[PDB]
Amino acid sequence: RQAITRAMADQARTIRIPVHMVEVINKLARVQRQMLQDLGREPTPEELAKELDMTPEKVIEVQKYGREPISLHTPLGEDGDSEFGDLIE
DNA sequence: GGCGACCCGGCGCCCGCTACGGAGTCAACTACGGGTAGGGGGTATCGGGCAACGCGGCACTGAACACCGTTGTCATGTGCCTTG
Repeated sequence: RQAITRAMADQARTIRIPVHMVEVINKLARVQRQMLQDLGREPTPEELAKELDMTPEKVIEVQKYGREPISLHTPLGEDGDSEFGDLIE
């Protein structure tokens, strides 16, 4: 499990995330999932911040850092021929 | 045992442009240890603002000469009157 999780942290995401940011983001994600499961509603950012014990600015920071790129070579969907990489200047 | 079908894969394409919708995603943890990165603290080095001098144009110094220009000046020449 150690080797597998190290590999997932260090080689899964297109934009590399440090291992301890990786555990921070997965911790906040799983606990937020628990918040949704308990309260049955999207938790407010301040409540999440206190649950994580960090301040809201770190919450927003890791939330924004925990994304993944979208591929240009995808159909635009407006038309089959068109692709996303041919619409951004 | 090369022919033979047939079989199968395997591939290759599948009119033109504009113009025309949106979007966005399920499964660890903590301990250490370093190294860097930032913070303020303090310090040597470079840059911007004022006083003394030098010029430079012209300007005054007119003073001292020069340039016409003027009415000073005049010993010396025409015109009338008196006498040979």
